[PDB]
Amino acid sequence: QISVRGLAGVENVTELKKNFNRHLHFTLVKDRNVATPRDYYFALAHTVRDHLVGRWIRTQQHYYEKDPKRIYYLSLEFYMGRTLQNTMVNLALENACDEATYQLGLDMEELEEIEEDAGLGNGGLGRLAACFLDSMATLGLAAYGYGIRYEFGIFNQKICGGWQMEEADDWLRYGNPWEKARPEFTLPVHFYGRVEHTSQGAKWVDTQVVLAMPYDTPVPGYRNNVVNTMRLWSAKAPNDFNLKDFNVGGYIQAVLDRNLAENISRVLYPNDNFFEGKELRLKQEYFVVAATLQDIIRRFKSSKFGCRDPVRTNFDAFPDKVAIQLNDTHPSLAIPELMRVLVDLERLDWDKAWEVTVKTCAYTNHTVIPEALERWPVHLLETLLPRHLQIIYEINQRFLNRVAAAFPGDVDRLRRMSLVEEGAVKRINMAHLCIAGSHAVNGVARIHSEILKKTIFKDFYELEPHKFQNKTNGITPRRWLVLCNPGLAEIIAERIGEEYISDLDQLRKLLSYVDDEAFIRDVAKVKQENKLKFAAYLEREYKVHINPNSLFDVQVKRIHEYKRQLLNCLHVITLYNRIKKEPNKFVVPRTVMIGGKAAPGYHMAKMIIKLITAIGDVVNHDPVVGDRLRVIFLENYRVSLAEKVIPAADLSEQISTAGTEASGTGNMKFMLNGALTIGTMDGANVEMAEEAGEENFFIFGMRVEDVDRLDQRGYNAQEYYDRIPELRQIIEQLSSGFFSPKQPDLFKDIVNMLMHHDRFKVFADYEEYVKCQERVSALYKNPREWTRMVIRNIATSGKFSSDRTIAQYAREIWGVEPSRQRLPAPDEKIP
Amino acid sequence: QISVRGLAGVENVTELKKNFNRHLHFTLVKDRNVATPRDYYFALAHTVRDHLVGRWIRTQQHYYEKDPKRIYYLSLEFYMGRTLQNTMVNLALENACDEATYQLGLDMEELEEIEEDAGLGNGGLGRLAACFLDSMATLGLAAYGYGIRYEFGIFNQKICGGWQMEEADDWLRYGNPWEKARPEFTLPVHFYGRVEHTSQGAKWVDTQVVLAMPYDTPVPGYRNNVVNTMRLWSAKAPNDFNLKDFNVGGYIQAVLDRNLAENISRVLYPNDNFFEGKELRLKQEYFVVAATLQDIIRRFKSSKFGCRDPVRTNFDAFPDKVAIQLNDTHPSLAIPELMRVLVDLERLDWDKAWEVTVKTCAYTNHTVIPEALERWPVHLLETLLPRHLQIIYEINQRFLNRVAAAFPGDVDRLRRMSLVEEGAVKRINMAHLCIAGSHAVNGVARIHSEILKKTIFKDFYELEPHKFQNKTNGITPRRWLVLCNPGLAEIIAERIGEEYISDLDQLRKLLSYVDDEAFIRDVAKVKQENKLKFAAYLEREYKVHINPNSLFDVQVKRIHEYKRQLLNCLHVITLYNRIKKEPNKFVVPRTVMIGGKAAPGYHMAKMIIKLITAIGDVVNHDPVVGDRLRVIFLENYRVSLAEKVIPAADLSEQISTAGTEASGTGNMKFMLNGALTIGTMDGANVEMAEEAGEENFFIFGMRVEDVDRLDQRGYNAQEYYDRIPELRQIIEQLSSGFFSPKQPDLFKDIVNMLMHHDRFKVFADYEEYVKCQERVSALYKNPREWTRMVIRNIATSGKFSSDRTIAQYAREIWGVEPSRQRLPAPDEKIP
Ligand SMILES: *Cc1c(COP(=O)(O)O)cnc(C)c1O
Ligand SMILES: *Cc1c(COP(=O)(O)O)cnc(C)c1O
Ligand SMILES: OC[C@H]1O[C@H](O)[C@H](O)[C@@H](O)[C@@H]1O
Ligand SMILES: OC[C@H]1O[C@H](O)[C@H](O)[C@@H](O)[C@@H]1O
Repeated sequence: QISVRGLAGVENVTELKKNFNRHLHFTLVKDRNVATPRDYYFALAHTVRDHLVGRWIRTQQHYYEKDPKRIYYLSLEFYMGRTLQNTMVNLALENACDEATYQLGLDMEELEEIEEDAGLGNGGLGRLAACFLDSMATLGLAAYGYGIRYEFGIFNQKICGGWQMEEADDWLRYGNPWEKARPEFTLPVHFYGRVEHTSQGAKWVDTQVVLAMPYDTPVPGYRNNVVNTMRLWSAKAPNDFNLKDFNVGGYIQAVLDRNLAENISRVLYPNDNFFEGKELRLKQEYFVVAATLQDIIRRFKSSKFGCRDPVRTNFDAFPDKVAIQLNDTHPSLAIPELMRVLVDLERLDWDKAWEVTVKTCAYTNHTVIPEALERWPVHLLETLLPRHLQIIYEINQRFLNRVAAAFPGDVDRLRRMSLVEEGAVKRINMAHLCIAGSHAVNGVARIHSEILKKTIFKDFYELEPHKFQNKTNGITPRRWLVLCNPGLAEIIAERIGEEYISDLDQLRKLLSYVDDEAFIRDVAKVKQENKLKFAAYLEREYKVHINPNSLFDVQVKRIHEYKRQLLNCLHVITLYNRIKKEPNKFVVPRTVMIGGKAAPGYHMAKMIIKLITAIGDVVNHDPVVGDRLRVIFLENYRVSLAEKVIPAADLSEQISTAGTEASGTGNMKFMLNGALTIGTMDGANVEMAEEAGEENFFIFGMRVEDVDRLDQRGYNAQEYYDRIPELRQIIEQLSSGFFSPKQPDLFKDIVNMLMHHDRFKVFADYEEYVKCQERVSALYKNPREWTRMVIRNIATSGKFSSDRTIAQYAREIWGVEPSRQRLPAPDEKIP
Repeated sequence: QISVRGLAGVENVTELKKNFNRHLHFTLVKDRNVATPRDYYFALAHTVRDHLVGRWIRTQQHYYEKDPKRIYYLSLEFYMGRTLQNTMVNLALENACDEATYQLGLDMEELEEIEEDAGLGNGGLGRLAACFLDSMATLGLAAYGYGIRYEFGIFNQKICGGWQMEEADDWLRYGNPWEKARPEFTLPVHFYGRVEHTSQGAKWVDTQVVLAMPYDTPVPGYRNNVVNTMRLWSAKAPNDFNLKDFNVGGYIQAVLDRNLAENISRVLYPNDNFFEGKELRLKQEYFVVAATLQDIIRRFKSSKFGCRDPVRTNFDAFPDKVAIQLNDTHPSLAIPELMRVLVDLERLDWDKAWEVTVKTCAYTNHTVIPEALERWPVHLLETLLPRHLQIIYEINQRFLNRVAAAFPGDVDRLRRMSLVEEGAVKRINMAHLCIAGSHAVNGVARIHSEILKKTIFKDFYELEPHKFQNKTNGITPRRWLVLCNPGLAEIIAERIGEEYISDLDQLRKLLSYVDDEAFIRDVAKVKQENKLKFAAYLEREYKVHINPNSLFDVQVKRIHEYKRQLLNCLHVITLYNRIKKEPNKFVVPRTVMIGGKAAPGYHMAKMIIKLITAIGDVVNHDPVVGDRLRVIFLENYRVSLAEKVIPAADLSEQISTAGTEASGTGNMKFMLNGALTIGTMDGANVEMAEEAGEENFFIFGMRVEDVDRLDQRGYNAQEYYDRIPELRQIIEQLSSGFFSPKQPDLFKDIVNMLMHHDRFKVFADYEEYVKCQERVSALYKNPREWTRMVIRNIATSGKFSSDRTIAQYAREIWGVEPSRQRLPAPDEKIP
């Protein structure tokens, strides 16, 4: 018994070894004597991909025969991570491949580490899209992920001298065994041009043509023979005009300029919760909307309609056949674009086309911070997409009339609700477009959904209350438990069975073992084993040593002023300062691991990375501290690293100023993997504590009320500085170079900011946070009672499955029903 | 009996059908109901490539075990054409695949047409390299083709309004089933930088790094189980400095600028026999030399030396293990580069390193016209490659001293021989570098080799006569007979057997059937069948009809003033004019097909294409002419088209001014495919007539003597215009717009040129050429005697095999022996 990673059966280990050898010779064109671990990794990736082309082809032909309502998940990000082990888990192949490669004399685990991550996402939003795709295929939905196939994903972070160095992520350098290019299905996307109003229609004329080429990646559900499709577009120059617009320039130059159109899919924008109004971003945005909508209408034009039905292309049933989800406002151009095709090209009247558009679209909002909001300058939309600016002015014109009629005489409302913002440069507010042209708008945790209805989209909720919904986020139990933490899934599965992997509410049944002494030791034992293995990985891939017997205090997520890595930093310096003061007083030892990426242009986030490494230089070399405290910055945090750190954490840091994190999902990953949370009543932390009970959680701080009371009052940090000696001491340590000796003024920007422009009021939660941290160390010191609380969190985390989330989107926004029904085998077949 | 395209055996047609179906499902991820002809083409290309990975792997391990002298053929061009049928011919797979796909219900021939050509060549030089690679693998040589993997090959030509329109050749748009990327083996190439002279060596410091990534394509020999390798390099940005040279620009821009380094392999230069001194061409040139030489020295450092031998890396045996052939001066930077590594990096003294360099390198010259010669400006070499300019000045310094010592006091010689040319801008003459640093220099036909020794490299021949050699070009009997013309190879094979495919001298034995009446009808019958099939292809892919019963008069090659498409044009207008004069007088009917590509910037060549289409507009629409004369411009001439036209020709036009075409190979292709040649005593036409006897050939014109007598005299075209009424009439037809009605002055440049600056003296051969053409029509009118002459040409064409050429390079330049010895099977094997 290795774990329940499937049967390592006799006819099938022999099958896998035969095919491994076919692909090393025939695919890789290598022989055993010059094959490296990477060639071995590829022979395995190809052998495993062979088991899902069967199911893929019959899942796709199936939706064609039966023709269900189809769900299009449009996102500019998909943060997939590595795909070999996930595919093995979902096909029940993991133990047979483990035995087979072991027989070939190889370590599967060594080979798995060779796979480069698909890092086509920034953080939270992109990873929600990967967890969503997994759950839509597990629930049997005829669902399609649609996005851009970026050839450079999020940069790989290097720390040089304590500073982040960004370098290009050439994830495709060696190939991608999982995608299937589909150049047969390329589609044109148009840019610039102008509009001729001619007799029976506006026409978009004189456009530049970029071609969008598909690449399909299979999305397997968990053990049900459904393999859905993630289609990702590549930009390609036409070979005509990008060459045959003639009369001198140069032939070589005309060919070399082809990579002007192909730059559109070259690199992801590295910004998490921050809007950059660059023209290339808008081009990326129109490009995935333009091409996706052609693929969508094509499938509807076949359906059972391009056969018969009423016979007239009656777009009336388009909403009963199509649901498109907008993942944030990044694909909001899908609303004027679907209006353009229907009015200009299919020739429907405005009001029929508008009824159809709003009934098929729906919008997920992901943040309330204002700098994250997309507000595109009109002179940009004007130049680039002139017909869509006209459709946005007419949507706007008609929406505000509906507002006028309902709130008569309320003239500030009208200017407030406008999709057009006057000012310095006029802008189009993409979030207002999405509520006007969607039938459902949702937030991503119950508090955030309430804050949208009460603050940011209040006027919109008073006008159309029925659109506003909530759908709390989730995580997939398959990568985020079964795959990163097989030890924990075994000891759970020993007691309650394996049906919980697709029914996570069943973890409630673990609550009757909260006093079972074998289970308490087992739960404690795997956390000890994970702590040992990450501690080893650390000296392997990156180190100068840690202590597995300390509390592993970890905060890993994007670096942001609202997620508050500086509040954690202030806490760490307190601990150091107190044991410099009382050296021979025992304290619970901690390894505090802080990791994440800062966007290239966010100078404060880049300075926060420099402060964490500077605290670590001092703390990790004090001889009086010894092993009692280490501070480690976790380099190049990404999906595959999160699969390693989150099993080995004891304490989860979820420290954002109440009202700023819309949900968070890092927090959920840590709850089913046996970590306890210290956190504010923010995002989904509220529903997590409500699920485990506030006594099984360490909440501190200001709630949203208190944040607004303080803002009515006026936040003044000098008051905190004046009343708290310990906090006072830290700041003057920063301000004199204790932490930056050669360069004493280095941290003047963090100090100036914290003292004078702290938007997320870090000092207001400092006392309650160090006092809360005093209570978790007290519980760590009582192992039996830490593990019984941990068992309260694991057992109560199944609400937070993305299968719960997807079944509610499916039921209350998409109008389709989940099915955990196994599709009729893979079995062979050629027709 | 289909033809002798191999056995369509029982266990093997079932084998091929099984594998076709495996790849359509598993590789293509398609099912029979949505698979197009292209998906079918790919299932076949993958099934056939599976039969040569076995042989490839054992051919490569073999040279490793036995370790022979290895031949590196360095060329900036490889004009490969399509590779499926060729591979099928060489593996004896053609009939089994024909039966197998027929059983699957498909037409192999329809699928073969779907393959896009690998057009990584311009014409003559690049196609010689593809014919050379075929013959080196058929003769069992441990040989490597080395070049640039261009992603845009030679442009696809469109005629719009009679004008050439150039468009990009995206030959990889759909994939290439034949290459195998080898990113594991990438190598750095350095650019710009500077030289520090430091204590014990010059060092090239501060360089930009481009990475060269290999892609290997298999080269199968004819039926012998040898599969050699064509390695082709791709340019790739490093992800460090092309990003981590820091302090503002932009992160997105730094990633988008990666395609500055990757532009180096983006597009072939479309110039045939013309030098453009562009910096990107030099970068292309240093890049294939830099990376190839690293791969070469690596293999020598293992050999049996990196095991033992004397034990010291004694580069003395480097010439006994390495031979590199330079295909024209385009890889001449291989001589200062191999000196740089040996002196600077391996630290040999100058004179030992120079002895080794000259003993391993050899240079093929391909043309005597001066504008084709590479003469790179010193300020270019200075900037880009500063260490190599220093090595070229020291090679030069020492070479001219050897010249001084041998020709004492001859000071004009010294300036004449110099690798450095003073003048307006100093330049480095790349051809003089190649003779100074090569042990053999050869030309490509016996006259051209003599003209090199007598005119262009006379000083160099007086100094070192032993270097100058001749190696007349050849064509491969496999694509150029067995593959384009299976009908002709069958009727030959019926009489004399199949050993001639690798022993083409055996075609002499056909001479005893010159009076066999069955053979005369058969030879005539396949030419009739080919004429019928190209005439059909014409209305299929491109037309408004031709007559298969006319003489197919075809001139297909690059458009150039020296290859003289205008002399053919003058001839065509004469024929038209004479039958406008005597309408009811019978003449032998002709379809004259002129095709080829003009380089983008060669305005006269582009105007010659416009004149041929304008003659065709008039001639093809005269009702008095009827079918007696049609003029057709053959669009987008390339390798796969040449495989179609050359079997269907009756008359081969090889009309270049004596002394300008160094060899020609189009002429050889036409001699083994049953076409008669009208031609001047130029290039290899001389050795062809000498092989078939001048009575079996239609030679006309000025010989080289006469060209030089006329140049001593002074060529004056007005004299020709004054004495020949028929030629006079044509010119004034051009000069008044008979051929360009709306735009009468359109052809003033061709007339002005012909009259005043004709470098290739088109009018001097006009009388003798129309008079020679009068005699071929007279023989066409006597079918039995045309076919008996045709049989004199086929039977005597085996000198012109590239296997004869390669066995003489091999013996008299490379020092290795051919072997037609079948390598021990494909048979399976895993070690
Ligand atoms: C889940 C995940 C995130 C989201 O974490 P939060 O705490 O919600 O900000 C970001 N990055 C990675 C690699 C993740 O796996
Ligand atoms: C062989 C070949 C050439 C060379 O023809 P020449 O008559 O020697 O100039 C050029 N183009 C193609 C496509 C060829 O096959
Ligand atoms: O919705 C997925 C994630 O999107 C964004 O990253 C939000 O900041 C985060 O709170 C949320 O959980
Ligand atoms: O050597 C191959 C060919 O190279 C060049 O194209 C020459 O012009 C031609 O005469 C020769 O046959």
